[PDB]
Amino acid sequence: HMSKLEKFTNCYSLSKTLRFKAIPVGKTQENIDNKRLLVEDEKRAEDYKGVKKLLDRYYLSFINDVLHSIKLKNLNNYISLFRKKTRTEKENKELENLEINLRKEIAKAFKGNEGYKSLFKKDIIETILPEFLDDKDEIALVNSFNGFTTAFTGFFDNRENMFSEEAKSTSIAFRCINENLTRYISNMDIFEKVDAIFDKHEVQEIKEKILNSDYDVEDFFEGEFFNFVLTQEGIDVYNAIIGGFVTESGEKIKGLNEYINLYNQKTKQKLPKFKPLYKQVLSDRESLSFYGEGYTSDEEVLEVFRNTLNKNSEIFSSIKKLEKLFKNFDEYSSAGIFVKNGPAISTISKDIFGEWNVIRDKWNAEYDDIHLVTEKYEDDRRKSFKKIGSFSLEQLQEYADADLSVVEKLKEIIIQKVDEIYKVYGSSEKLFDADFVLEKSLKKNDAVVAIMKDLLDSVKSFENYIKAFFGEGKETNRDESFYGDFVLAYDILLKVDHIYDAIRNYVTQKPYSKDKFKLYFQNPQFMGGWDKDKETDYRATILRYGSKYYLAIMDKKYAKCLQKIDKDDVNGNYEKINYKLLPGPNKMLPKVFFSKKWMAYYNPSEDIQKIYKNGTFKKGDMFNLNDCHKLIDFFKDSISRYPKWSNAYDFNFSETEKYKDIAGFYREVEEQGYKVSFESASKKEVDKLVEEGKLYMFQIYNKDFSDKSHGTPNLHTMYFKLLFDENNHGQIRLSGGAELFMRRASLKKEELVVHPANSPIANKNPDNPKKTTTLSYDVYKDKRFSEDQYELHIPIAINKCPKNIFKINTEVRVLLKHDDNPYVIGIDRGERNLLYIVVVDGKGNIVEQYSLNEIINNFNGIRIKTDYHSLLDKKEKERFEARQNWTSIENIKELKAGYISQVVHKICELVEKYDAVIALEDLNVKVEKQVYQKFEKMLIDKLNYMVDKKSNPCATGGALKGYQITNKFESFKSMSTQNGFIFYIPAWLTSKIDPSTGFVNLLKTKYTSIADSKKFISSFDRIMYVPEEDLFEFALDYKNFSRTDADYIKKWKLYSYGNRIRIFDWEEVCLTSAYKELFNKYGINYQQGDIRALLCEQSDKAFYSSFMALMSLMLQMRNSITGRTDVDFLISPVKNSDGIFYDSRNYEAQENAILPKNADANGAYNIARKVLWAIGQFKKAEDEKLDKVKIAISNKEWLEYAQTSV
RNA sequence: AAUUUCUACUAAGUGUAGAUGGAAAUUAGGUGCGCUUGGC
DNA sequence: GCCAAGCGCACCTAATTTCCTAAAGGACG
DNA sequence: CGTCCTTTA
Ligand SMILES: [Mg+2]
Ligand SMILES: [Mg+2]
Ligand code: NA
Ligand code: NA
Ligand code: NA
Repeated sequence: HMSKLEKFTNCYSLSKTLRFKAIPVGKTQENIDNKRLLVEDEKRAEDYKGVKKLLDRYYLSFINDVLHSIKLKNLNNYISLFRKKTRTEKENKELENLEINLRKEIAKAFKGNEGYKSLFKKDIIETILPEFLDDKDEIALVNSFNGFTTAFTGFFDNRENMFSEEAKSTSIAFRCINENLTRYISNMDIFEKVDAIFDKHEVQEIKEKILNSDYDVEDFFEGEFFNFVLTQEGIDVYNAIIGGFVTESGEKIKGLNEYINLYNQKTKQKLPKFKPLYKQVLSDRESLSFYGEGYTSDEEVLEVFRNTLNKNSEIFSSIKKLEKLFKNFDEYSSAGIFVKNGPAISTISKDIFGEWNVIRDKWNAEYDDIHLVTEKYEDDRRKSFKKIGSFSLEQLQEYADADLSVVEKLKEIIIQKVDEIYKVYGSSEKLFDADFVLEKSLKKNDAVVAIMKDLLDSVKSFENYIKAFFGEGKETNRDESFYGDFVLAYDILLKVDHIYDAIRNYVTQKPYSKDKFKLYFQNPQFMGGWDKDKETDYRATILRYGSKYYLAIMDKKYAKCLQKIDKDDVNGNYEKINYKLLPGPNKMLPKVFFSKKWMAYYNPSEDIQKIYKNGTFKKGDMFNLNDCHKLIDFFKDSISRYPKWSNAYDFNFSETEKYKDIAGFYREVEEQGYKVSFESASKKEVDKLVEEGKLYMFQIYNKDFSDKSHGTPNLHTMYFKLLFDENNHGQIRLSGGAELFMRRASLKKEELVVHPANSPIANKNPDNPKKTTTLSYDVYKDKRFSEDQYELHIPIAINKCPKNIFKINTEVRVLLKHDDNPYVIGIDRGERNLLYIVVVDGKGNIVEQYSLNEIINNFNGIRIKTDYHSLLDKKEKERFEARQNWTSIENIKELKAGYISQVVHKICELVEKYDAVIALEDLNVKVEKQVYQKFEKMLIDKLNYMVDKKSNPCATGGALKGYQITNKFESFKSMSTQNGFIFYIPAWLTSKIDPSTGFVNLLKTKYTSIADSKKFISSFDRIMYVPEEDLFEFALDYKNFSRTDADYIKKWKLYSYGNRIRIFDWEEVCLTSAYKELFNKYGINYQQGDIRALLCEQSDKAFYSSFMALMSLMLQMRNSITGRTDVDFLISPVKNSDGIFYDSRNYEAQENAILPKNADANGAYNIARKVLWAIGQFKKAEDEKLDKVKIAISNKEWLEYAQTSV
């Protein structure tokens, strides 16, 4: 037979972009320089972005006029049905209609206005925007695009999107109804649960400062009020209710979420918080919070820094004022110096005793002396402690051990902090002195920011320690000889708060960086397309000479200069492209044949018009197959009379009777409405056109076109050549919409790292036995960015006319059903491994297993191993430390992309080698360490058109016949748990499971009560010591425990076998010995057969807490250390059918292993097996019902699968 | 350490291997730090 | 030491939309 | 009436 892969070619179409360098040839550059086309094009890009901004001012005005005047009708019905918890399938459809009607309501409000049509035509530039604007300069900018408004076509599409009624991400209607109305209704539910919590005063504060006293806070949680929140102005008010704002004085006014969090933290509860609404499309309103003016120049920051933080500055004297205050502590009453309860006490507690909570513990101990252990008790103790407003230093002294003195320690600390400020000055006298001027800009001067930040840091650290000694403020007996002075020095120390923020907010800006700009050559529709009839209008074509391809651009004054070039019958010739496209027959045939021009020459019958004007062919409620054939016949005869087409594409249509619908005919026109060929044109004469500057010529270039290129080309190079290859029968088409850019040089060449000619360069690969390379030319780092570069972007279309049309998912289920031995590739996001791969066959035998932390490659017999796990971790640390240091933050997305491109390649190779399907975790780690989402996207992308560059283009899986084994990637939003060959399955207990028996830990073993522990110990069939094995044995029937019904075997004998890694820091624990130590601590005769009743007689709560913890470690099969690839073992407390305990460390040691080599490998293995279970589920089902099989294995089903396979 | 671009390279000497859907628009997320009020 | 709710500033990242056109139509000299 | 920009399906 064939493979399953073989059936997945020519399934659906997609577009890609091929990118190239464009290299000016001959006098092209000089002529561009003389005519000044690049300064023209660079300025146009600046002005173009300016007109878009002005256009947006109008659109936002138009959006607000409409939205401010809209009352949504379907509103109460929608909200009522949206909540109702017993929605039948009828009611779900009903709710869907009201959601549509609400979006239609908004969209019609926009599209209703007069001249809504005019918003996306030249009228808005030439007329409407000039009237709306006032500034004579802004007007002149808009007016400079008269005769160039075609250049805004795409921007106008971007703007129309905003007014779509569709449930689409860029639509205002979508943002109002699908997102903000959904969040608003969710908040109404939250408001009814949470309402009891807010006191009258808190509610009135928001009403007064947030609402202006014009509404009640309850208003914004009633349905009828949603209209208020359709505009940004309203959203901002709503979100202030939720989140509060910062006043002009800096006071943080609290919103509802703050009050919910405080209530939760006060009462140990978990009330839900409100979701804020998203922004309205195209708005930009000021924050309702006040933030002070920030510095703006390298000069001003240096001024503020030297002014306010020099030794003569006041801030400095307050520090010494405060050090003298503490140094003479004994001249002040320690009964009158107060540390406010809260974070100040936490700080002083750590500073003096080593931990934040020591003072609370000493206070709790004294409370216990009077009142002493219920939860009632601890909660009363907490409430009594939280009532205390502050602690005196004298009181603090009574908590100190006999040897420690509290007031001496405070002196010692403040001494240590002022010293550290001096240490930092010792490196900063240079930045301060009058002579100093700076070399590089602060945003790029690392050495000067580190001086500033280290001094700023040392002052902040002193400030926060000082703040602890303020107290509550209103204590009665507080020493004012200390506090009058303290408050004076502290209040000027606070000056550093605005300085610190303002300096940080400036110095951490990335410096500006210019972007490339589009070139138009004075054509508002430049290079829009390649049809020969349009060459004059677009003024751009493609030429070929030998292996080399060229972009040819006709100067505006010489639009016809190329057409006039005949073939040279003797000398050399360029091959000029001859390109014909009939684009989109479903729009192009109506367009011309029902036009004023054509209906003149050739009148359709009144019947044809009526069939078309009413849509009797569209395959809808009014579909009429006889009418569809009559219309097709009119197009056909119109086509024979339209020479521009019938001559270009000698059409060959099926007889009309054979068409089932109008698309059946349109697909024939579309498949034949495309031809590419070459004519000859005199090289001498074409080159003279470039000489005289009537033609501009660029070589279409990447490194594979170099005469020194001799290896496998890039895939994209192959795509580009195949566009013009005779063996390409339409699988890859050249598309319109090409664009040309100028990217100005961004590096200076004399500042690039150079490896000089004739001097040996070190090779970096340690496996490369050739330690050195010596070249006869210079090699420059990032050379390409040290010159101006043209780049050409060329869209292409792949499988424009697909023929293998079927539901991809269904075909996969059908092929698997009838496959004797299907291979699954299990892929797991592990703890110690970015990705882990295990391949299984149809019977679940492991065929390959390895980590993808490192990528292996081999070329010319040379191995290269790239440790990407290490590279990414290095990069994450550089980014983390740069954020904390105010230094440059390096990119990581390219490194993840480069890593994942290697992963994807390896998986495509596994898919092709083993004809295999792919099993993934159905996600429904820490964000910067994450890699899996990018890996999904790039893998799905590749499987939309999967090519092996090594294959012949025309072979299955070659560049003309790519495999399409995932559905066309529209969005993550629209994905199910199957995307062709990729199955997403529940990850539940795929890693934390014994692969050799299926045993899983279903016990709750976190310590709770002494009687709970008794119950837990009593539920085991027996506990005993096994002397012949030196093991403790725990016989259990799962049916005697809560939360158990998922397990299938039920009866297990757990043994204290082996070691475990305890985490808390980490330490190795030997179970049997730890048990023995525990029982011996308490005089338990653990040899006394069944020790169960003996264990329950213990009364010390510390026995049971220690016992439950040992039980936990025993059921902890997964044992790993953070930062250790090599300590990730899986060990079972259960014996298999032959008396053996599964230890992954047995398998990690062997080259090929029957069972998982570690816990992350175990995850990939069982993810794969959950898909094997689903393949077995397709087999039980009949073909016509295959797309109804639930591929998600239930928990109980998995425990039975995993415990029975073995 | 060269690139349409990216990642790893030097790969036998102006490059090697793999990947690469671009443009525009909208919007969201995350990290870090400061401040406010709180919890452990 | 860690953390929550909220505000602010700086930075980097990424999801989801649209187009990937020749020819009719017309404003303009 | 030719050319160049805009609008259409
Ligand atoms: Mg190559
Ligand atoms: Mg590099
Ligand atoms: Na796309
Ligand atoms: Na944001
Ligand atoms: Na943040």
